[PDB]
Amino acid sequence: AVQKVVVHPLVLLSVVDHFNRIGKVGNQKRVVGVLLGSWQKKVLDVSNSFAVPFDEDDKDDSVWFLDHDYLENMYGMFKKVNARERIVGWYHTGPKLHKNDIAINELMKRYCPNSVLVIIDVKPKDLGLPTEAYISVEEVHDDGTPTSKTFEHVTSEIGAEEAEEVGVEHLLRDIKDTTVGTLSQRITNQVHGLKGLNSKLLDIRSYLEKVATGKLPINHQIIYQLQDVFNLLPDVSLQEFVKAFYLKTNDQMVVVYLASLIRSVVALHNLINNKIANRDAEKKEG
Amino acid sequence: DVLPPEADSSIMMLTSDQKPDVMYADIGGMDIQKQEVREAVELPLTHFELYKQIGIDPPRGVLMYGPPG
Amino acid sequence: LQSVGQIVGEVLKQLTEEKFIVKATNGPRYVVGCRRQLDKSKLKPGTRV
Amino acid sequence: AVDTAEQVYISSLALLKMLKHGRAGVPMEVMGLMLGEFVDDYTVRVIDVFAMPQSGTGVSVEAVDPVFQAKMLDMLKQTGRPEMVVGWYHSHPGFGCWLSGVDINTQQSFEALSERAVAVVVDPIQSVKGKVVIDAFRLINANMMVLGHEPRQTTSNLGHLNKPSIQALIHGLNRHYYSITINYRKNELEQKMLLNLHKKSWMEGLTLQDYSEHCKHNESVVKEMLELAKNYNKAVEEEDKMTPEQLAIKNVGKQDPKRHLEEHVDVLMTSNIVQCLAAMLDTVVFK
Repeated sequence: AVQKVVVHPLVLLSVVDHFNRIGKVGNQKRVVGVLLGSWQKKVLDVSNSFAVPFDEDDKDDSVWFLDHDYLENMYGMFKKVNARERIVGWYHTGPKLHKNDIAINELMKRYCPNSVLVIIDVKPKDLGLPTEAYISVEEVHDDGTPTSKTFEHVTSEIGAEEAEEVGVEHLLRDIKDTTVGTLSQRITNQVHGLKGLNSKLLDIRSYLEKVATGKLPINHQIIYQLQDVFNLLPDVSLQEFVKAFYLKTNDQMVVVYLASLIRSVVALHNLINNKIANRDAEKKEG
Repeated sequence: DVLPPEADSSIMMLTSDQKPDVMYADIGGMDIQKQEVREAVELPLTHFELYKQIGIDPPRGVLMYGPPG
Repeated sequence: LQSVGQIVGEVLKQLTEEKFIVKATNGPRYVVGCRRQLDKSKLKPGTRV
Repeated sequence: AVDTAEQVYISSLALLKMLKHGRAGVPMEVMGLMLGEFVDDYTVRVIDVFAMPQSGTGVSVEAVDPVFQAKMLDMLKQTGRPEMVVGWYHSHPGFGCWLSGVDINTQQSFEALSERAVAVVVDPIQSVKGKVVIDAFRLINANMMVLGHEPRQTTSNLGHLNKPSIQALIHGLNRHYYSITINYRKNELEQKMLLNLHKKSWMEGLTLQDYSEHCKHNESVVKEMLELAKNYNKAVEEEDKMTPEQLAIKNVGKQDPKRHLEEHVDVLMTSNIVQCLAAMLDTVVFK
């Protein structure tokens, strides 16, 4: 169905300022809007979006209000300026998914049979991506219901277009990477990976702590996946693995040795050239 | 700016509707000229090492002349 | 009376996604761009633009 | 009267919207209207912009079409946005920044409706990785010049920091309209949000690549290293057999190993070191 979704910075800025301008008026918690984008093969692209009047009550999670005519006429109005765009799904800025999401998704599945839900965090505090992508599906199991509606995650990333790229480059004057080389290849890849892995393990720790003491709704799929995780850890004490590891490392170090030798030779040549060329400049002054 | 190679006129004779499906079998009787053209054109393209080693300086081009037909 | 004509030329090849090289009816050859909505699958070398 | 210290403040969203809209319709001149407010008579703030439908088969569109504008204005209010229009904008692809002959008449309508509007011109194809080309103009009348007086009375020296281009002078400019300075307002929230581009997940930094293509790449690199090594001494020997005045021109058609080997060395060292270190820590992170 869907493999990857790509998000442009334009919709992010639109989400941010919509949240600001609607939350300044009063103490609302969640806001809703509709996205526009394009399809190609199994890859989805999001270009722009517009807001919509939405109301929800904190007293109960079964009462809420959206506007149909607003959405219809606003889509018709954006049609007259660019016909390539089309309705693809909706977004809500909630920190975490709510109970009513299934109902709203069913409500606006009429305009797009393959609606995709997107969650944007407006005040991130970590290095992770602010966007999360979900798609509805029907799940089946042993007993309880033949089918049940459930969300499933889809990989998301932030893309860029040429004009958008030059705009965001002009906007990001203060912050720019120091060097491109082993620096950006090391810190941006390895340390952040350790951070993310530790965070994930902490979250699963928290859920496991919630069980066998507290609420205790023992679920079995999580247990099956945990067994699969704990069974897949390799063993590094095997003799053959150690021998192969040593062989490959010894094979690899020779190349660095050779490159260092070449660099030393080039440095000596440069020193000779500079000294010879510069020693012949003092006598010209007389 | 510098530019990658570019041309005009006849381009490549791109082999789709360009191979003229005329075989060597349909030509009969001119084995002398056939051998001369082969030696002066095709062999230097493939077996250049023998040409360099014997030292015979392969020709740059050829000319054909004769009555029409 | 609110329209203008367009020059006529012949395409030769395309360097990248947005850059072509075209030759007018006369001599000079130019490195030019293309319209965004126009299809790019019909621009084989030798056609008239 | 008016002064030369007038300032205009453009947000980030408005800039990006207008840039994308201008780049989309490159071969013609698209147009739209802005919106914001006049907090005082020295600075004008614009907060949002929107494009408008155009009539094709041309490069200019008249701005008079009340239905669409009125509908957009009365519909944006339902979700915040109580602001009013402050001016219009259009894009010149690859030309520069000025006002054509019809543009004076076009902005005359906005001047009549409100005497303190402004016109914004953006160049979509002359900007790359910074230095976006955007200018802002206002019109003047010739009767006041007949009186031997000049507009834009000067009270300070912060209005003459940028010298205009020669092509702006070639067209009307100072004898028909005056340009005003521009500025971009930046806050911490949107700037912090925007720097997430090209960031990669924690998975991409722990994969250690295949151990079969790596040796192929090293083997490929070593051979060209060998050939450049063989070619180095030939150029080293003849470095001084010829007068140095033509030494630089001698390297105009053929490559030189000295410059062409350092990149090989650098990429090779970087790849080998990072590939070693990744496996080094991964051997103990997992079990």
